[PDB]
Amino acid sequence: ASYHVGSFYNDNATAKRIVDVIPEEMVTAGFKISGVKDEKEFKSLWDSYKIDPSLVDALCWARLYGGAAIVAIINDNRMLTSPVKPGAKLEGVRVYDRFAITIEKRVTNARSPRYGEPEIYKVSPGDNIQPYLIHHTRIFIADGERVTPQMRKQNQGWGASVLNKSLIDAICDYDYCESLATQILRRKQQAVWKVKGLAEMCDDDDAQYAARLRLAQVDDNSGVGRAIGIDAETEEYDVLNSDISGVPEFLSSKMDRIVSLSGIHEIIIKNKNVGGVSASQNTALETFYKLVDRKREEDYRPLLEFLLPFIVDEQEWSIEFEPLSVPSKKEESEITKNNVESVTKAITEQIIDLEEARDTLRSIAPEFKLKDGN
Amino acid sequence: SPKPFFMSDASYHVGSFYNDNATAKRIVDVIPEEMVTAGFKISGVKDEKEFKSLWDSYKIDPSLVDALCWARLYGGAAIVAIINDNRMLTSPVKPGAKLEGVRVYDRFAITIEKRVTNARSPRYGEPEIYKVSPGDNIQPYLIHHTRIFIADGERVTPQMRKQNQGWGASVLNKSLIDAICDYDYCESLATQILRRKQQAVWKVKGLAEMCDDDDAQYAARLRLAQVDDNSGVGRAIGIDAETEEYDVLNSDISGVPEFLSSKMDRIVSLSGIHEIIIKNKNVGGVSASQNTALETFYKLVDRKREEDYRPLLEFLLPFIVDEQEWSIEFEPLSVPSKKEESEITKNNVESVTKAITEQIIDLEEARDTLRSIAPEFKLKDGN
Amino acid sequence: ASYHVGSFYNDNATAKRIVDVIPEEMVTAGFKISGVKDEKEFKSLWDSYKIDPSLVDALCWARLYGGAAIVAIINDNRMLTSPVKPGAKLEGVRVYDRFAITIEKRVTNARSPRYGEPEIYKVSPGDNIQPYLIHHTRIFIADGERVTPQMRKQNQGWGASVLNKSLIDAICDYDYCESLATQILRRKQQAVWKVKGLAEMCDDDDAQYAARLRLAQVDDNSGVGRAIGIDAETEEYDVLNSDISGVPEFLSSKMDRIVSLSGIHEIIIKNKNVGGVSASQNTALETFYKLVDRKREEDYRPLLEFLLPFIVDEQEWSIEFEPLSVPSKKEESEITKNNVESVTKAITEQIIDLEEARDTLRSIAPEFKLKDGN
Amino acid sequence: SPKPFFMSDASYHVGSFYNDNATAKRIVDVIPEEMVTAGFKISGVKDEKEFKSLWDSYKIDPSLVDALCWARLYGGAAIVAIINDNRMLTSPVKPGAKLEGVRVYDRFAITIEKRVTNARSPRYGEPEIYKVSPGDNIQPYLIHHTRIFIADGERVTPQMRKQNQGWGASVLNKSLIDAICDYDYCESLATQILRRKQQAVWKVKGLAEMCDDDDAQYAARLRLAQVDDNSGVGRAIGIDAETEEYDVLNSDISGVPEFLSSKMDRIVSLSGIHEIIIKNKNVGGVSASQNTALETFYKLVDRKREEDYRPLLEFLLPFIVDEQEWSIEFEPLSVPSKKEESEITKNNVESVTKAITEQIIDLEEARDTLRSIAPEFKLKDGN
Amino acid sequence: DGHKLVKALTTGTTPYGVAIRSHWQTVNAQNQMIYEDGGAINVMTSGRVWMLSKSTEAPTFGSAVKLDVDGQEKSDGTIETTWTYAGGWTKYKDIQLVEVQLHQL
Amino acid sequence: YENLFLRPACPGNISDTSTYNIDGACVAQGDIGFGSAVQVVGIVDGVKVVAALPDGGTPYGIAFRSQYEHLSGKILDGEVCNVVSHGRVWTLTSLGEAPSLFSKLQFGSGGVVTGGSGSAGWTFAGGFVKHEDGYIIEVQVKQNAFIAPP
Repeated sequence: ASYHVGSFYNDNATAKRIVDVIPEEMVTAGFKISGVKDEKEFKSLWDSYKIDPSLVDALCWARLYGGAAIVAIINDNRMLTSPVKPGAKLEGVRVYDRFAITIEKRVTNARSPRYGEPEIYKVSPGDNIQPYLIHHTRIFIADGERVTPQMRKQNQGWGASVLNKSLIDAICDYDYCESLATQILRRKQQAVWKVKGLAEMCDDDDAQYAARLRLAQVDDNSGVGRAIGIDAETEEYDVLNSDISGVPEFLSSKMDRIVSLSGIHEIIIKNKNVGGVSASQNTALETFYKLVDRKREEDYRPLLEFLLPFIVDEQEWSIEFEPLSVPSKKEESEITKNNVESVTKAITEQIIDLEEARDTLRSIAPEFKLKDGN
Repeated sequence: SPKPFFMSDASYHVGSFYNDNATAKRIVDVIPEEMVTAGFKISGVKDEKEFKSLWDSYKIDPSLVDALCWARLYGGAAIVAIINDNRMLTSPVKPGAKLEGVRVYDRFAITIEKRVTNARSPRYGEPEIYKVSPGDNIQPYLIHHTRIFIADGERVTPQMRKQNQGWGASVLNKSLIDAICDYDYCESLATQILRRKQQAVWKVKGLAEMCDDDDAQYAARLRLAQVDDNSGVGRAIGIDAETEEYDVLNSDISGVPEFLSSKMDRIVSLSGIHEIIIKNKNVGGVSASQNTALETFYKLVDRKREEDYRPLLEFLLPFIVDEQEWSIEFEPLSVPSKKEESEITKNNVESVTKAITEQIIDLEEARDTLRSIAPEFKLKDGN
Repeated sequence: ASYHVGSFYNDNATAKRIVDVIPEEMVTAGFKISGVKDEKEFKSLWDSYKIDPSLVDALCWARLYGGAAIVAIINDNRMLTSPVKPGAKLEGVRVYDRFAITIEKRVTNARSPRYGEPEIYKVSPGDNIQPYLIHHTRIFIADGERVTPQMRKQNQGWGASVLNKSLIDAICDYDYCESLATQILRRKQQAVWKVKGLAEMCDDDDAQYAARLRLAQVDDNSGVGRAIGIDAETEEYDVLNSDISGVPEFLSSKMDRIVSLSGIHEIIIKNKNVGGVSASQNTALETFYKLVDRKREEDYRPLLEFLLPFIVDEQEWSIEFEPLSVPSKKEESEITKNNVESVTKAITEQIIDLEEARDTLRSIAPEFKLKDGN
Repeated sequence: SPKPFFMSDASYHVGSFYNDNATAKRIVDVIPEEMVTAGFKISGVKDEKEFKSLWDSYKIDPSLVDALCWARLYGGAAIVAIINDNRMLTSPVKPGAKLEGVRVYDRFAITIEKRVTNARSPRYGEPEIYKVSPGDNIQPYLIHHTRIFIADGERVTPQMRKQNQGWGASVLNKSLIDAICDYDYCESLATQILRRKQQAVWKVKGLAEMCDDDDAQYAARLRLAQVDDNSGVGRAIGIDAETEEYDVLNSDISGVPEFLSSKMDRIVSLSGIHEIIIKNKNVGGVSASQNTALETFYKLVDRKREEDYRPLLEFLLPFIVDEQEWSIEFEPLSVPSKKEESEITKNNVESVTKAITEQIIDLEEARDTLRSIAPEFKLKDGN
Repeated sequence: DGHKLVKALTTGTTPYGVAIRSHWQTVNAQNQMIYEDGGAINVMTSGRVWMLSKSTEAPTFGSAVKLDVDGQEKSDGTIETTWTYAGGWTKYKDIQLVEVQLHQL
Repeated sequence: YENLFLRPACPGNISDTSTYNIDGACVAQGDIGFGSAVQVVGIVDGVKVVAALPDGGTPYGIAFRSQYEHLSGKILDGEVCNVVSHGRVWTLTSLGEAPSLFSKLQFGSGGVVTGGSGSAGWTFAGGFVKHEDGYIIEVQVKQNAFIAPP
């Protein structure tokens, strides 16, 4: 009773949310680059390449299938199997799934620290194009979550699907519980009508058809304002009933199991406000921000070091992750007021001069437009 | 299991569930026009009065709305922009800034005409000519890739993507579909239980002797109904002790509102849009938690907006603005208040010139600073 | 039966979280070093080396298996068996689990306090390469938790897994409880149909097949708005029902036992916000933070004093761990205002000069950068 | 009881209890680790940067940790320090300040060799020479009194103090052990109660006529299991009214979570370390009482620290410090933080010089005072 | 549904199919690959398969298949079968194998 | 390496996912009911014209249930029709008890199964359930089993 995860992914909605909620918000969060001479042309070039849909689904399939690849093509006068010479050129990036990539050539040189790491990648995209070979520096590989090495080398040094067996069957049990609850509601009441000699009437004949049509007709017109007639000597009409209680609590407990196994909390997975408190879902959100940033630092940055030096000609630079907190106009204005009064409330008496005070004020992201100059 | 060779799933069922049911309408429709009407700002332009003038001259945002609507529903949509070009409509576009209309087609109306997979070009794998078959008896016309833009829905497995000719999937997956479907069943059963609260039984020995569909049986039924309608709390009925007995049976009803609320909560969970937006009921017991609920909702809609609203802008802008390098900023999607807008204008106007008077920050840039953040304080262009 | 840690880790999500949630946040927390001339080049070398995923994995296997080995390669013109001469060079770092390291040679001589301490390590990674030998200076070992010395010696000086028997069986009982809950809901209501003479049916014949066919068919069409007829003389139809209550509390108690035995609390493992209070979850997370700092002081530092002396040429340096607290753009704004007011409120009255004032203001990491100079 | 010889019988019952059970692990390791990691500060020294440099150069804190842990567990532990000296380790130690190595042993490896009863020196009545028997194929040896120090646990009356060879008792007393053991029994009982909630009984006249372990009986029990597996809400089971009956009985559950909570309350009350540190569950019903619970914990751990941590300080520091008179003070055990430290430093910098500019309280010692209270304000030494 | 219970071939019986190698496979006392008494079994009813034999001569192409009592190919067995030969004839380690084409019954 | 089973067991539908063949380029003369045998009366332009089985004909296939082509409930004159020529399929029958496994079936008039002692043709596949005070059986149809008499 094992099913391929792709069908479950593109069929069930909760699986969609669990696999998709993190990567897209993670990438749309943004970043800033330090050491750059200017950032306007940086953003212009970045959204000129406009690669973020490919980035999104690359991270998505890395999360799902436990492995994904990106092919980055460069302006160079060499064959693709060759290494990449120093420079900063980019012309396109494309994304491939787990199933289309293999390893080709082996390096074991003790001189380099590269022993045990594949040197040539064998890509077989299919679709009536011959599979080809790519040098290491032209490809990046995105992996899933950590696994024990005895399974790692068994899976060709590759991660595992984030939908494990516990998550899968916990999800599956919920629908069964819902269907059972619907049945419980349907079977609340039962009407029994017993008639002496009813067994004498034979199967599938006109008399039986007439009797059952009469029963359906009389059942369709019953209710509070209508009564039914019965013959006391031969037939009896009774009603049996049952109660319902605790089903919503049991369903809430199953949702608890789902959220506990998923690891992302309720106001993000069930997306329902608690309602009883006004200022606790904010710290709920900041816990979410902490966990998502913790996961981001592990795997999103490697894309940054893989692609950024290929586009920037500057020798040195650094990546800073933007503070992932929702910014509310009013408090933004208040913070800007505080920053502008601090930056020049006490620099009038020391060597902190305008040429660097301007840098300080326009570095901390203001709304204050200011032309470059002295 | 056997299935037709011409596979078509999101053809009739999705359209029916959209144009018939209302919750489907809401769950597919609340997002796109909110995204497009949140507004956007451009940077790197000489001025914005002419920008808004050209925008409300072209008047294309309803087309953008329903384009994104079909993209979310059918998993794909296309928009064609017509340019003032003296060339056959097959040809590409030369550099320039001109256009005369934008119009939208659904997923069903676009196919691929010919494919180029040249090695040197990075456009390999990208369909270079699109064959569109419009409605209202208009002959098909093939289009160079540069003119039209194709908008997808949500991500799917590449195995499904290639089978669906490079097209996304509908948001109305079968799980959400049947979760929506069984709600009406539960409501109907609840109403049925409400009807079936109380029953009365009337037993008359020898009633079997009655002829079927004759005057005697009709008279008995008339009398029974007549005495039934005139009964009540303030009235009494008489029967015979030897022959007939009149009993009443009743059953309890409770927990149904909680059960239905649980079903609606499941609908919310699978939908992903939260309570005070999908059910439109304020919780009522708390004063200021709806504000954080709605800011989480804007988190959702913004992270969805960054995925699809931008490509339309980067596809349309180069044809409308002659300026060479510009950037897109998204206005903060939060409704502000005459009260707090007045307060923030005061705050920023005193922050901008409380301490700049001692430095080289002069009027010619202070004015740009003050009118950059869109104020209610106008200013004529000058020194 | 279910005691194999390797399979249990990758087959149970709760085990996954409970084992690896801690070290990854530990390492992503951050730190800094005092006594260094500058930090820009330090972070440049650090993010050029990019060994933090390997550090995460090493700590994870140390916590899981009770022991892990980390190996660093240096720029030195001698055999890898030979000891390391003083210097500051680094080339790469690799990680191995508890299953690939053994002992060769002993030191027990009187004068050295290193008597009885391991000297030469026999590394046997496998992977069809010859196992080899390493000096004590090259490889560092991370242990698990303390045990009684008698077990310490029995386990050749290696610790134990964090998954002890109490944790394992407490985790196991939860699944049994939820399965019983599902069975309980399934058996809420049972319908019985009694027919005198039904025993006369021949087994596996057309008569019995038709009887069960008709039974299933009539069962599928019953409900609130439908009625069933029976024969008074020969058959009757009864329904029996049982209630449910208290299982949400029961499962909550089981989860509470899990959290109490684990030592990681609810807003981190169950991932529910308490909701009934506004600002107590911040105190809960700071309790988590103090305990994570307590354990960090025990095991994270030795990696730092093992690796840092190999990268910095500077003679004497000190470590501090960054105080783990989520910074709120706003609140760091006001604390920066407070610090810039305190740094020069009254220093203009004594010999405290700008030469040290600038160092003070740039020591506490601000959003105000400052070009070096006077 | 027969036991393997290589597993020599010495308190392995409590040892296995420790290394197996988790609550014992927590209750024994919670205090010493936090105690040592709290840190300390020293006064009377010329500078502290070099002090910290030498301290983390020697890096002995893991040894101190497990020394304290084993002293708390076994009721006794030994710390052995070797010094750079040109004499045999049996002889006493001349004045000096050197360290080269320090190591730890549990209670079972130490014995008493030479005793002193000399009248003039008050030192009579305490052992002179300690006989250490590490084992591990190395000959046991002898240590002077001054070289090593013995760490003990909790106080006992002299009557058993003298028979336990001047050694305390384990922190796991009989009451604690039994209370800990009872919890698992209660949990197993709760699981059994949940399992036994509902039972089904099937009665068949003449069923006992069947031979055991026979084909008919196997068929009947297979049929019973099969029909049991397929029953449910939407399924019905038929029987024969004349011969067989199918009854079902059930029992309720209530008060079990409260019972287990009360048992945990007994555990925590007898332990002495409170709920938000043993059960690790925040109270949730109040916002600002858990902090007061924390400071109660800090007060009790400080009271316990004053009795055990200091002897290590006065036993080790005189071997590493060159100056004559010093003070050991403990950092006030409270987690500080951005805000409170920022405003507290503001208060200290204004208090240190708001009013001193009028009297002889002058700069060369004002700076010393202001950086004595450990600030974030780094300062270079000088005038 | 039509699910079937199968056992070994006997005298005067009708063959149905041939068990094939699969995941569900156990080891006998003589290290022989077998299907246990209780469990799943895969049966292939159409196509080409390698089958055990105890004959000594190479069969001719297209001739009828004659089985033995215990269910293995034999040159002159008394059990008649509709299948045919496919021409393959080889010898694993101390085992004879023959290539048989099975038609649906 | 196994073959999956198919869930609904209604007359006129397929019962397994083994090798099957569906001849969808046909038209009907007269009216045909789902689950009945049909015969080929003629061929026009690559299309086969089928009718319900008479006495003396050779069956060719079994009408197949579809929920788009046949909105009425049965196949009507002048309609495109699906016919199963190879595979396992549920058929209407007039028999009372199940025949021996793997026997040879015989078709009465109207395309119903009434015999289990034929000489050659289609075979019983082991399925026997009840429909509407009548029964349904499972037949294994093969392509060249019944050959038209010269």
